[PDB]
Amino acid sequence: DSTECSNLLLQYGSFCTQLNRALTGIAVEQDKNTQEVFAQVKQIYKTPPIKDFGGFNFSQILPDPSKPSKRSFIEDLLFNKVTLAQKFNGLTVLPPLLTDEMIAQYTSALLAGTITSGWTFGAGAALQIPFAMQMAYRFNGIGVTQNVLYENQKLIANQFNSAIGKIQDSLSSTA
Amino acid sequence: TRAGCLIGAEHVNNSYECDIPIGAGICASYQTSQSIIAYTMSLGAENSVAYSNNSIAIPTNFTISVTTEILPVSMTKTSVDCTMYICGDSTECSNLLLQYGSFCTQLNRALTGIAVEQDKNTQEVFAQVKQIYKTPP
Amino acid sequence: KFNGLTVLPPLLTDEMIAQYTSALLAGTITSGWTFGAGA
Amino acid sequence: SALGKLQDVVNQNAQALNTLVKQLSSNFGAISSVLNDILSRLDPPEAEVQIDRLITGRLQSLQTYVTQQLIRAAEIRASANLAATKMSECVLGQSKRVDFCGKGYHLMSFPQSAPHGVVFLHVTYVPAQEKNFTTAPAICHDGKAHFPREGVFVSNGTHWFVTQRNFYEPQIITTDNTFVSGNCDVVIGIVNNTVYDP
Amino acid sequence: QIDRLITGRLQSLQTYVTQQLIRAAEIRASANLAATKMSECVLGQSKRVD
Amino acid sequence: LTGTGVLTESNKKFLPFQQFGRDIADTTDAVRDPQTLEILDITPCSFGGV
Ligand SMILES: *[C@@H]1O[C@H](CO)[C@@H](O[C@@H]2O[C@H](CO)[C@@H](O)[C@H](O)[C@H]2NC(C)=O)[C@H](O)[C@H]1NC(C)=O
Ligand SMILES: *[C@@H]1O[C@H](CO)[C@@H](O[C@@H]2O[C@H](CO)[C@@H](O)[C@H](O)[C@H]2NC(C)=O)[C@H](O)[C@H]1NC(C)=O
Ligand SMILES: *[C@@H]1O[C@H](CO)[C@@H](O[C@@H]2O[C@H](CO)[C@@H](O)[C@H](O)[C@H]2NC(C)=O)[C@H](O)[C@H]1NC(C)=O
Ligand SMILES: *[C@@H]1O[C@H](CO)[C@@H](O[C@@H]2O[C@H](CO)[C@@H](O)[C@H](O)[C@H]2NC(C)=O)[C@H](O)[C@H]1NC(C)=O
Ligand SMILES: *[C@@H]1O[C@H](CO)[C@@H](O)[C@H](O)[C@H]1NC(C)=O
Ligand SMILES: *[C@@H]1O[C@H](CO)[C@@H](O)[C@H](O)[C@H]1NC(C)=O
Ligand SMILES: *[C@@H]1O[C@H](CO)[C@@H](O)[C@H](O)[C@H]1NC(C)=O
Ligand SMILES: *[C@@H]1O[C@H](CO)[C@@H](O)[C@H](O)[C@H]1NC(C)=O
Repeated sequence: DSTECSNLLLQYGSFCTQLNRALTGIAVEQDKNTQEVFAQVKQIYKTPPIKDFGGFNFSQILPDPSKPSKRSFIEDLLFNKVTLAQKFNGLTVLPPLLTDEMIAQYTSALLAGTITSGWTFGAGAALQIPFAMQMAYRFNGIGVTQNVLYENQKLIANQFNSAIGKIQDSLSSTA
Repeated sequence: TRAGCLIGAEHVNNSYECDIPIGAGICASYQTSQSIIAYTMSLGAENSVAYSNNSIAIPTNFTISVTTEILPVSMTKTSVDCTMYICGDSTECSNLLLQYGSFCTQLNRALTGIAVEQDKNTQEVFAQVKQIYKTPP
Repeated sequence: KFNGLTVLPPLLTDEMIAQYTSALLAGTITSGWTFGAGA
Repeated sequence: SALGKLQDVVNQNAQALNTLVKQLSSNFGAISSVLNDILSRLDPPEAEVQIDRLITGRLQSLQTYVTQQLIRAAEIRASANLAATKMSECVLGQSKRVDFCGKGYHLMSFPQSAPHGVVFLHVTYVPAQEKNFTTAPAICHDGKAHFPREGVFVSNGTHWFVTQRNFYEPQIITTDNTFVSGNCDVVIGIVNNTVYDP
Repeated sequence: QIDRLITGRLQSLQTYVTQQLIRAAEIRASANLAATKMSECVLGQSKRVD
Repeated sequence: LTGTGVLTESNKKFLPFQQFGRDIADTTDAVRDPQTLEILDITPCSFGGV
């Protein structure tokens, strides 16, 4: 707010446009990052109403319809652990292109495709497969026969549930 | 909107892909009434796999697809002259420029390093064959 | 190129790049991946 | 519009050079933007007072340009490293890394040159048409439990077959497709059917 | 008396913009790593150690 | 106006009132000879780096 200063400023050439251009490029890059990291699914998959996953319990990571936002339990824990516009010079902040609900929907679609189809949804179209057989397919990947899994299924299910409980407690306790 | 206020476009209750991003999940596009519309972007088509504990889906046919990927390798090499740019053809100017020590050589050094790495990039990208092979006639 | 600024030419001309991308393409077709490990 | 990536680099370089050249016609507070006029219009004691102001302005311009060039060169090197890695892995071999050499199952790649860049043509395998079946983790035959050596057990409603996982090609279940492991009172979801012995 | 303020504030803006550019490059590298991990660890099974 | 360069013959169309000549980036091509109506192109003397 000075007509005298803004006229002396024009004698310096174009130092005032390069900074704006650089900051605009930074903003575009920050949008592109979020676009390329999460948006990797063509469709929006969702889990079947009945959860028969061979004994595995994904209720801690699946979205919670009761909350106003469709975030999971662990996401709700995470969003409360990070703390922190008031300036009124030529300083402003812009809102991100994708709201938090859109990010939550992306991470829900990815997880609900992973549970039901496995890795077939990343190549072509999602192909359904029972989770107990998908885990055998994954065990064969690391050079362990599938009869090891099929004869111990309850043990692996219990260990996975206990590990999820431990990770939830660790996130809830330590800051 | 939540990203400001928009005048000249009409709100639509539908939802499509994003054409011109605006912010806070709002995108604008040129429809067909021949106007400009501002909607809420949609992530994609809804889908729900028919998961069951004793059901499988096995493909019975395939298709071959060819995909392009474009990415840069090297930029344009350049070099600049200190005195010829700052004090072009002026002895009285070059007799004051050197009072600033060595601000000159430390710019040409950086530019030379950039120029050398610009050739190192192409060399490491393309030169990966010991011999030049030939296809049969 | 008028105020003390010049543009240097690249070390590899546009013909040598084409020769490289032709050698790679002719090796891949006729030898598979075996031309990358040994002979 | 496919080659925006390579056009952006050229545009950025040209625009930076244009800005650097255009920075010469600025007073920076001096009486005139050309020092030849200053030297031919005033005595040295104030000619130098104008000259050093011009010097400071032009030196600041050069330093800004050099810093921007350094940052852009770092970014270009970061991209060239990825290009070299893709040439080493996608072209000179077959890559099992998912979505690294194109969407789908990677088969081969072909390189093509471009102005200040490279272009890859990834060839990929994609399944097309699907079906529905009814699987089972294993099969009891005589109290035993046969698991597939490689593949899945599928049924078309009445008969049970064993097929590979990526392409429908059913075959009769026999002792050359399955292996035995213990009894079958532990596996969950097992269904028992006859197993042929050649 | 205003030229000095103009020079100082211009230098402050230049410094801030340069630091922001470097930090943005670092964040871009981290985002590329995250995208690669999402493509490989999640959408498939990885044989790369650690 | 002072300046160094090499003056070649010109093939360009001025207007009866236009005297000087500018370029894409603020470069001068002085034309109107104060004794005749010749057109002249001012291009800088060659330079390089050894
Ligand atoms: C999956 O785990 C959740 C816990 O994360 C289970 O929900 C709990 O169930 C017990 C019943 O024994 C209740 O006392 C808890 O209050 C529940 N917790 C929450 C947060 O709802 C859920 O039952 C498990 N799923 C199955 C099928 O057992
Ligand atoms: C698998 O798909 C291919 C095409 O992707 C099918 O090939 C086509 O077959 C029809 C016959 O119904 C022909 O009219 C087309 O000309 C064929 N296309 C090509 C490109 O050859 C093929 O038949 C399918 N396989 C099966 C078993 O249905
Ligand atoms: C499931 O597949 C089996 C194997 O092909 C089918 O049995 C054959 O069916 C054809 C006609 O559909 C007959 O000509 C053959 O004689 C049958 N073979 C035997 C050994 O019986 C069976 O029909 C299929 N079931 C369904 C519901 O399609
Ligand atoms: C596998 O075959 C056996 C027969 O050899 C079936 O066992 C019978 O199951 C019924 C249902 O509980 C019992 O009433 C019979 O006494 C069982 N017979 C024997 C000899 O044990 C068994 O049901 C078959 N498997 C499945 C999944 O049905
Ligand atoms: C969208 O629909 C609601 C009712 O579902 C209605 O009140 C509103 O006016 C509609 N928006 C527009 C732009 O017509
Ligand atoms: C398999 O069954 C589901 C549910 O009945 C159905 O939606 C799907 O289209 C079927 N698959 C095919 C290939 O028809
Ligand atoms: C599979 O689900 C059905 C209900 O849809 C159930 O009756 C059956 O017991 C389940 N299979 C196993 C092995 O529990
Ligand atoms: C004076 O200038 C005019 C301009 O064209 C020219 O025709 C004439 O020859 C000149 N005379 C002398 C003596 O220089």
